[PDB]
Amino acid sequence: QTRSSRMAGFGHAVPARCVDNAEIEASLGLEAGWIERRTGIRSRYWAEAGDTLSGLAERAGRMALEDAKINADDIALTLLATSTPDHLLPPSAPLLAHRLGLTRSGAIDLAGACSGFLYALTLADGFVRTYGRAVLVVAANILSRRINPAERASAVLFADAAGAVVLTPCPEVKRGVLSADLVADGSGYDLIQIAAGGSSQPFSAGMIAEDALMTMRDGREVFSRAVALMTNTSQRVLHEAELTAADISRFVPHQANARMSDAVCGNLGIEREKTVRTIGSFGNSSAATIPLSLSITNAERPLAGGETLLLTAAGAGMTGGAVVYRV
Amino acid sequence: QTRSSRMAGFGHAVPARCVDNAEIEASLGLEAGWIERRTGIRSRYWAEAGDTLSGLAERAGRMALEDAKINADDIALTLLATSTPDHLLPPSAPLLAHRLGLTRSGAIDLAGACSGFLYALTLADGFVRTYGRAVLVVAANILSRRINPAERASAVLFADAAGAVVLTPCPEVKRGVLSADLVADGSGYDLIQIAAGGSSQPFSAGMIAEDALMTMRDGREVFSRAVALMTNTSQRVLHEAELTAADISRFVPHQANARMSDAVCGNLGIEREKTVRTIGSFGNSSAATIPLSLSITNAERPLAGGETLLLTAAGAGMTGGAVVYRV
Ligand SMILES: CC(C)(COP(=O)(O)OP(=O)(O)OC[C@H]1O[C@@H](n2cnc3c(N)ncnc32)[C@H](O)[C@@H]1OP(=O)(O)O)[C@@H](O)C(=O)NCCC(=O)NCCS
Ligand SMILES: CC(C)(COP(=O)(O)OP(=O)(O)OC[C@H]1O[C@@H](n2cnc3c(N)ncnc32)[C@H](O)[C@@H]1OP(=O)(O)O)[C@@H](O)C(=O)NCCC(=O)NCCS
Repeated sequence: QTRSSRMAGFGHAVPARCVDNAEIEASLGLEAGWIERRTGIRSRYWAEAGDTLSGLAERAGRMALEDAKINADDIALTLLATSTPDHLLPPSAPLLAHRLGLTRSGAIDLAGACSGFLYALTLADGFVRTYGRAVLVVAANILSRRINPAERASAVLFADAAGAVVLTPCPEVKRGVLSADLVADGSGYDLIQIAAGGSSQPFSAGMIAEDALMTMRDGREVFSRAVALMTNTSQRVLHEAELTAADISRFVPHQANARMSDAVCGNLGIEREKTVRTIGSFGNSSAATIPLSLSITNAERPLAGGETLLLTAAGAGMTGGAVVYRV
Repeated sequence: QTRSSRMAGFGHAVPARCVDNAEIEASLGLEAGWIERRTGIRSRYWAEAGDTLSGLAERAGRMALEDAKINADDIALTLLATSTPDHLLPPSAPLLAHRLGLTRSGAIDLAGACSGFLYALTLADGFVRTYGRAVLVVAANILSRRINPAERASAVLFADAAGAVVLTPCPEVKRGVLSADLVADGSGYDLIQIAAGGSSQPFSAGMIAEDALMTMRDGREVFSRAVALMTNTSQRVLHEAELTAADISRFVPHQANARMSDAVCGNLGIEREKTVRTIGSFGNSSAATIPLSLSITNAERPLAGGETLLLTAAGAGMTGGAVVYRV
């Protein structure tokens, strides 16, 4: 009797430190307006001393739970898509569920850079539909602690945020997730990478500091690959839902880079004016950007029944995905 | 038309270094037979220098694909449950799918300690039944590079392995995953932990080497909490599937500790003779244990149609789960 899922509540959260382009442009010896011109970012939020991923996730999640007016017993599963868990062990999701008082909820972390939220959304939808119970989906990242301040290509982009969606079970068809496409291309695995800390190079006393920090080895190759993945996944979820770009009420791409957002919009023939854009104030927080944008646009104009959303993302891996969701 | 998933193929792999109890006992200044008395482990496999998580996972994955006689184009999604990815970024799953030639497969890492494979299995079953496409589920860990060699409670248990299962879409009902129950208990989050490395304490020059390695802070408390979670999840999936333990053909618990496996069997009324037990040769490899045991038990005696499998695990988090699968 459950045939679909709906986004019943939305939330998002950022740390308090607001970091303008001008502060970063000073550190990197760049003139004024350099960052905004090349990325569309004007400011971003960065975590401060102590700030935890789970505490950030918790605030977005609590906001989404309260928005859904759902009792906390109703959450059967908590999916936390993150690249930056509190600890390498255990995963952060069980602590997130505990801090939200979700006493009947399972919990697991998903590592998909971003593409993590779209993967988590798709699998959560399949859970909601298979078991007929609600799932909380949170995406959150503290990328600021992974930024190599000397690497301009990354230092000007990445930001910290959390977004959350509550998925509840629905009895009716031809709504909810109409189509979904999840791709991966490991030929680009080394383009966005942290050298040290996995099992391939465990962290050791006296290792090179920067080996713990993100690097983007070829910013232009990544741009081209990411645009192709978001374009191609979007085109085929549209084809599978039997829609065109003209039927999408709101386009919510991963907020990698405004120039990249524009490129995808062009490739798909989607007006700039239908595209949710939050990178300007929140930067690129990887898997958090799409649920943060959904929280933002829903606050600005509540999502109305019959609206169709197109969500797409691409990330390190490489990974990519798209989802057509109908309110 | 798809109404269930079937485990169409199995695989497992381990590294080449065999570590007898005697070598670790000497290390810890322990009398002979100490480890086997208390854990039932006789030996375990550890990684050698240059071995990689993704390479280990690939060997298990390929054995599972070949056992399934499945064309690589059919794999639409690769789920890698690991705590020990090659790199902190990107996830290891896209590389694994790339090295296995799965050119149509998405890919994402799940981090669930363990419980990771049972979460992976549950969500993949939802994917299979929702989209009608095959999924490769791998669980793999190289815990040895995270072992604190001085900590007796963890150094004698943990091991390296990979296990893999090909889930294919099946038209018929009343088989496959009959019930699943996924739980989390974050009040025990600190019991099994790595201090440094996540976003809470990022890795730094000059930091205490110890902080990069696992610690189990209260083994007795872990033992009780994990036994309870495996017992309680197992009872409720049996109740949901309207089966008794006597209907279960093979019981396949997470291989944490033979004494813990004995305690769960004892609570549930399950014969030692029905329990798959691989911990004696393969140790505790977290999420890899259950699919490794499934591949072992299937090699010894092919899973026959009609057989009913009870799977259960608990882990750091706390996390836990149970699955009833009918062949
Ligand atoms: C566009 C992108 C490169 C972002 O980085 P960026 O803001 O452009 O930063 P860059 O320094 O690389 O931009 C190019 C700049 O370097 C300069 N530059 C680089 N190589 C140069 C060269 N060989 N000669 C001259 N100038 C060069 C460019 O000309 C330009 O600076 P300048 O005009 O002042 O000389 C892109 O990779 C991106 O946005 N990726 C998204 C991050 C991510 O992973 N998101 C997840 C989804 S993809
Ligand atoms: C059983 C468990 C405690 C670890 O295994 P273990 O080898 O039995 O751990 P211990 O070393 O504490 O066993 C008792 C021993 O510790 C010794 N010990 C520990 N602290 C001691 C102390 N303060 N004083 C005296 N002895 C002490 C006991 O005397 C006994 O040692 P001895 O027989 O040589 O004298 C348990 O935590 C476990 O196995 N957990 C599973 C691992 C896991 O996380 N699996 C994933 C699913 S949970």
